This record gives sequence, C-alpha cells and structure tokens, in this order.
Amino acid sequence: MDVLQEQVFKDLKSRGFKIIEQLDDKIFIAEKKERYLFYVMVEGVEVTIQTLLSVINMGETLSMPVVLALVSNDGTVTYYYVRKIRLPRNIYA
Amino acid sequence: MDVLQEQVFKDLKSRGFKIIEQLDDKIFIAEKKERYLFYVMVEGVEVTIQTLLSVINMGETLSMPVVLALVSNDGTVTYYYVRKIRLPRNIYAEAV
Amino acid sequence: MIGYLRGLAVIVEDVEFARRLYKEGFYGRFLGYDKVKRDEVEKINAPLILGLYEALYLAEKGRLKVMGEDGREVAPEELAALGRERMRNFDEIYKIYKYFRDLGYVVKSGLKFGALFSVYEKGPGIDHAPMVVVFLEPDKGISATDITRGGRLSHSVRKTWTLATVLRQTGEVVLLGFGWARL
Amino acid sequence: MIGYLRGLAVIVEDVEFARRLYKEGFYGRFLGYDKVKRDEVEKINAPLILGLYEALYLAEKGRLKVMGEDGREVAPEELAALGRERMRNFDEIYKIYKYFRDLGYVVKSGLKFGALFSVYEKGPGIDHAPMVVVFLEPDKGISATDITRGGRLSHSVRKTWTLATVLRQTGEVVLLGFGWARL
Repeated sequence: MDVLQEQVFKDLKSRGFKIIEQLDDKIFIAEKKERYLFYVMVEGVEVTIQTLLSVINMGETLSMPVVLALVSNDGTVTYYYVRKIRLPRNIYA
Repeated sequence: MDVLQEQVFKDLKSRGFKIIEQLDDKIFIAEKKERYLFYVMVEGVEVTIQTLLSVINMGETLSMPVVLALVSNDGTVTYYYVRKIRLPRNIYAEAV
Repeated sequence: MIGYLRGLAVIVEDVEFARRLYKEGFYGRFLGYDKVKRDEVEKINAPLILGLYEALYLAEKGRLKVMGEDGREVAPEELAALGRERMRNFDEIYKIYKYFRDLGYVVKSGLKFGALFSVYEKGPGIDHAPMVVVFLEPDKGISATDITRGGRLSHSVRKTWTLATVLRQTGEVVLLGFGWARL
Repeated sequence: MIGYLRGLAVIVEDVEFARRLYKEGFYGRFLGYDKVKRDEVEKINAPLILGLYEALYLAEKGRLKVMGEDGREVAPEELAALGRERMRNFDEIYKIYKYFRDLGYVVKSGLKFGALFSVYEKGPGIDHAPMVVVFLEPDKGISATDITRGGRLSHSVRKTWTLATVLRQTGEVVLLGFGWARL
C-alpha cells in the first residue's frame, strides 16, 4: 500500500518495537518498553493545527507519549517527541 | 523606526561607510569600498515579494549590489546580500 | 517613568529609569552594549531601547509612560493600534509575549535565531541559554519540514524548540514542545 | 523502465534500471543507503525509491513507466492529480523542481535541512555542499526573520541560501540568493 509509511514500520521493527494497533491512517501505537503513540508525517503533506492537537490530546488520554515520525519524500525516517507544554511560573522570576 | 532606522546609520558609520543619498523610506546608498544600495528591514515588518524584487531591480539598474539591513526590535543590525540568480545550466549534469 | 516613541521602538533617556527597567526584568537594550550584566548596569550611561511589545507590556503594567513626538502621552491602546497597523499578527504575537512575561520569563527578540522569540529563565547572558520560540500564524498548517526546521534553529543537542500559537476559536495561547527522539 | 506507485512514492524493483536512473542524474535513493557514489552503484542490490516529484518528472520525460496497485499504467496527468490533492502547493513546487532539473541540477529532499529542496551540481556523495532552497508560498511576504532563518539553515559559513517562488502574475520561477554580509 504505502511505501513511505512502510518505512516507519520497518524502521521501528528493526529495533525491537512491536506494533500494537493502527488507529487511523497515519496513527498507530507501538511498544518498546513503554507504549508510544506515533503520527506519521510525510514530507509535503500538511496537517492542520487542530489535527496535531487532537493527536497530542489522544496521547494524554491514553497515557502515552506522542512521537512524530517524519518521512522524507523518498523514505528516510526521523523521529521527534511532541507535547503540549503547561508552562509553570519561572522559578527565577 | 526613526530610532531603528537610525541604528543602521550609526552602525554603518562605525564601520567606515559614508552615506551618499537617501532614496526613500528605507532605501539609501552608502559607500565603503564600493557603493551599495541598502534596504532596511525591521523585525516583524513584512514586505511583499514585489517590493523586494523592485529593490533588487533598482540595484541592477543603478549598477550596485544590494544589502538588506536587518534590524531587531530593539536595535541590533545584521546585513545580508541579496541578488536575483540567473542559474546557468549545470556543466556537471550526467548524460541521459 | 518616561520613554519616547520614535517609530517602532521606544527610547528611555532617563538613565536612572533605564537602569531600573534592565535590572528589573531585563527589559530593553542599552545602545550600544549587549549581553549587559545586572552588575555592570550602574556604570552604564546610555539610552535604553525597548521594542514595541516590551513598551506595550510595560505601559499596561504601568511601569512606563510613553511620549510621542508631538508631546502627547501614547496610551496602551494607541501603541497596540500602531503595532497592528505595521506588524502582521501583532495581536496574537503580543499575546504570546505577555503569556511568557506574566509567568516570569524574560522574552527577547528571536531575529538572531530565525525565530519569533528567544525566552530565558535568567537572562540572555549569562547563562543558559535560550528557548527558541517559533510562531505558527493563523490559517497555517504544519508539516514535517516545519519540525526539522525548528530542530535546526535549536541551540540544543536535543534539537528542542517550542511552537507558539493562539487558537482562533478560544484565544488560548498554546505552546508545543518538540525534541529529537532517538528511538 | 517500470516503477510501482505505492502511496506517495514510486518503487523501482528492477535493479539494473534503478542503477541507470541513479547513474543518469542521481534520481531516487536506494533503500538502506544514503549518499551512494556513482561508482559504488554496481554493487548495490536494493530497490530504489523515487519521490513523487522525481517520478512525475521522469514519467513526463518518458524515462519511467509507472504502474498503480491495480496493475494499470498511471499517466503523468494522474500523478500530478494525486500530488495536487495531497500536497499543498504541488503545482508551484513541481515547477520549481522542474526548473532546476531541466537545467541539469540534482534536486533532493529538503527535509533534513528544514527546507524545500537541497540542490547539488555533482550530487551526493559527493562532493558536496548542497544549496538550500527555501519556498515562498503564494500570497506571502518576506520579513527580516525569514532571512536570518535561511541563514541558519545554510551549511555554509557564508550563510548562503536560495529563496524560490513562482510569480503570481507571470508564472516566472524566481530565484533569489542571500548571504551574510560582513561589512
């Protein structure tokens, strides 16, 4: 089906992740010591802020850190953590 | 932008430029080794692509390189050259 | 408590006031110094420049009275109208500025970093070492390339950076933190 | 000269063909490899993946025949329609891809750089030094911060970078070159 997304599965599997569930296009849970919620972002494919915020919220609900799996137009995969910050008062204020 | 623009004049003077002519809001000619056409851009203040292209074209018309003087919201100045590229065919292109 | 509006920045000519602003929030920059430390402030006698967001904030708090070129007081709402006229997204950006400042963070220009703001706990220098804050404008989506770009702007080996936006529906300021994941 | 459309990329399973594409202008990437040298090619035995812009370009040039999942030919027109519907600004960005490619330059993903494309004369790898190409989308202006950002994305000590855009009114691809001026 989708060779770019497939590159993500292959990559994670190569380092001992198990794929637990696919929730949607682009969204899946996988595990290696802790479960993470993955969101695949293909180069050139824009998503709305609302979509991103929703995925981030899903993570909070499910109690799982969110990882964006970035995929280049020809299959290179790079991972970023993302979270919604709750910025505390500065201690050194 | 009195003051922000003035920061650019002060900085160039410090660097041994002289100011030759003010052409406009935010456009001027100044000289050190050669003459350049300066265009001042303030942090946060957007300028259309047409505007920038016009300035670059003025430099071509006046025969002078164009320098963008970038000014932070509190008066720090950084300079970039800008030009319109005329991209040559790539001599190293592999045979097809 | 006076500063003068001159274009898009405000200049404080009363050096004793200038010093108080800088030692009490690291507001502004002294010409032509930088990375001024608090303990060298007293031996500085130069004007202080405040950016429009800084000046507006201080006016709101009211730690500054801004005087225009015609000798009028320039009220907060006047400052904001000027910003809105000249700077795209001023209102949203100010909200972000104020968000960080109200929580006790030092907010400075992000221009040098290619970003909206640089945000500090203690102060620029010294030490430690800005959080780079990138703006998400209205109506704009996000893609993979935005994320790696932020990572590049980062000065951390972890490639950590923050995205700031204001949600149109609610006006909520929303901050997202990103960092490289070596999975 | 077959490749297989699978989502938003095309896979070439014919290795001898893949080697030719790679030799004849550094099209695509071999799975499991990067920056493969032109000589090293003969001892690679991996599929080649082609990004959509690459595949479209090669298809238009009659150098690639693309097959869909149903086993039918996908014409250049259908490839473009797929890109347009999934990727914002496809048409404009392809125009830019083509501009560089038609002039003989190797045009590669910009993702690692936080940019639209990375552009080479001799390719990866190498030697070497890609031009970072940043996109100016429709109806958008430029600010000082955009310029310093590009400077940060650059891998040159001169902070050199290229802005690429398509002019609304004329359709002209316009390239601007920026670099840090030490005055």
